[PDB]
Amino acid sequence: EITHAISSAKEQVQEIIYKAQHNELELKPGMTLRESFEGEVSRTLNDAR
Amino acid sequence: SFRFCLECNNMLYPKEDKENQRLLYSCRNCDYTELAEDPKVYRHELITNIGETAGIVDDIGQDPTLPRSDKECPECHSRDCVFFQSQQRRKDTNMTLFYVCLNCKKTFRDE
Ligand SMILES: [Zn+2]
Ligand SMILES: [Zn+2]
Repeated sequence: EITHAISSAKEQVQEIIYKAQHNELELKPGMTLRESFEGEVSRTLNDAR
Repeated sequence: SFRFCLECNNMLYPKEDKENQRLLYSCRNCDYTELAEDPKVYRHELITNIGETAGIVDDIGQDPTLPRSDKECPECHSRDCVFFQSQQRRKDTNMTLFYVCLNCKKTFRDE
């Protein structure tokens, strides 16, 4: 179960990365595209752990 | 793009031929005054993109650290290309990539 959850989160992070690289990420108020990407990835990995 | 002097080898500055109302270019050292081609005299930019594709050399294929992708080359249908993101270093720049083929050395993109 633990390894499945970690793999699912790695796939989620890879999807966020694909969306950011093909210019499809949704920015946030008071926040840059790169800061939005980093915040979303950090959220995903914290929830994975 | 400002030129330089054909005689004094300094740089030519703008001036006005008030008796013909045509933009000359005046040497601040010599008396030489040539005809110009472009009536534009100044420029200023804030949305720039210089440094988009400039970050490529002939032997960039020899870099062993660049990650290699399976994207099809639009030119020669080559199934092996090294790739990298925009070499511009600003904070708000994209994360869109550039793709260099190892066969024709033509750069391409996934768009
Ligand atoms: Zn001159
Ligand atoms: Zn190619």
